[PDB]
Formats: sequence, C-alpha cells, structure tokens
Amino acid sequence: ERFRTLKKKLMVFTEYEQIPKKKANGIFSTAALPENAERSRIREVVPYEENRVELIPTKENNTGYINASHIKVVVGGAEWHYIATQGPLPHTCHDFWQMVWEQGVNVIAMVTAEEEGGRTKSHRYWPKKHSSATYGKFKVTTKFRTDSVCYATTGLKVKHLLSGQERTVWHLQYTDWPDHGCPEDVQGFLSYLEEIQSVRRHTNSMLEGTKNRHPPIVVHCSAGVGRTGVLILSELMIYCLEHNEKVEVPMMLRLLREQRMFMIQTIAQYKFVYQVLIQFLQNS
Repeated sequence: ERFRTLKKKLMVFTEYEQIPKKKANGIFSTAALPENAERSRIREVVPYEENRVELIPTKENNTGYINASHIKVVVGGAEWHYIATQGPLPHTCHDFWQMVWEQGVNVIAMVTAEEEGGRTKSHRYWPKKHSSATYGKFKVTTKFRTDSVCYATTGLKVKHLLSGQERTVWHLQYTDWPDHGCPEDVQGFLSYLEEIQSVRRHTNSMLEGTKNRHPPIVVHCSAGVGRTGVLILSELMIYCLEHNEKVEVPMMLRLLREQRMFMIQTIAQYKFVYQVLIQFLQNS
C-alpha cells in the first residue's frame, strides 16, 4: 500500500501548490537591514531572525550576518541539523568560511554548478600551480578530488590563520542538475545522497559512543531553498521510509518552511522528491 500510495500520488501539483511559502508571522530584522541587502543573493529569500546563523561580529560585518538558517528536525530519537545557505557571493566567501569554521562543519553539500545556462549560481569559494586560496582569515587548500560524473567529492584543508588550527572539510558537489526542470538520472541523485551519508558517518566516527553534538552539514544551491530543499527533504523522507515513521511528505515540507522560507521552489522539484523516494523503495 505505502509504495502504491507514493506511485499513485505522482495529484502532487495541488498538494504542493497548497503549502504556504513561509511562516505567517515571520521576523527577519537583521536580514532586512539595508547593510545586509547586498549579502543576500536573492533579496527576497532570507533567514528568520530566531534561527539565522549568527557569525561572531567583525568590523565590516557588525551584525555577523550571513544568509543561512539552522534547520533542525527530530525524527523519533534521531536529530538532524543542517545549515541551509545561499551560494556564496564574491563578497561573502570569507563569511561562508567563518561560518563553516565557527559551526564545526566537516561537510558541504553543494547542489549546483557555479554557472548554469550562462547565469551565476555560486561563486567559486574553493581553490580552482597553486592549490590554495585565502578567504579573509581562512586558508583553504584543495588536496584531492574524486569525480563520479554525477557528482564530485573534494577534500579541502581549512586553516584558521589566527590560531594555526586546521580541519579537513569535505566538499560534495552535485553536477547533474539540468538548466531547467529536474534530473532525469534519479539513481545518480540517490548515489549523491549515499555519498553524503558516507562522508557524514566517517567525519563523525570519533563522536560515536559519546554525547558530543554532531555538527551540522552545510547545504547550498543558489538561493539556498530550491535544490537545497530537495536534498534535505529527500534525506529526511528516506530516513522516515527506512524506519517506517508516520510522516507525510507535505507535512515534512511545512516543517522545513517553518525554519527557512520557500524550501522547494517548483513542482518539478517537489515531484523529483517523490521520484527519489519511489526509486529508493524500488532499490530496496
């Protein structure tokens, strides 16, 4: 029945179109400040005040503003923490790396190419003879890369220049999203999700059997809501399916939109989540 229910739905237009885009009484005071307008790629997509990612203020960035949201979801006993953010701008790369540093992030899931159809989606905030670049106070060095065609996994070393401390950050870039619509290769997106799962596990291995808080993974696309929402909703719903949790897809999307406005921007994106879930169940 469960499988037949998902396949049948794929009716989804009305289900999607009915879900509110944002919290009714949303507050976004810091994001709305004129000084923070230029820090948003798409002005209309901003974090709610209560769960924006707060950077330690600096002289140039006195509110410690970055267009990024803490997304926290508990499913049964399991707790998920993502930071959903925009593709960095040329003038926010240093903010991005400050965030990754301060939040203890080990994994970045970038669900976009830098440029698509001649349109900029994200700045190149990791190194392209020299394999390093310094963004503000953070030196980033590209160490290795595995290209799996649909996606590529790059190992980065990030050094906080003030303290000399270093961390490995894993950068997982999905490269198969077409200019319009959604990927035809659903299997490749599932494999990308598997790669994220793999990397999160190995980066958190030394926390196993402790009460240490698992750090968030960063998820971004262009504005940090469309494909970013697809990834997060897919991971959560796959978990729900694996553990037979009684959670409906549209209700989980509502929960996500209460934490970051506009998550999942198109019907094609929403339908794609269903395609991902159906293929996951078929694979199982």
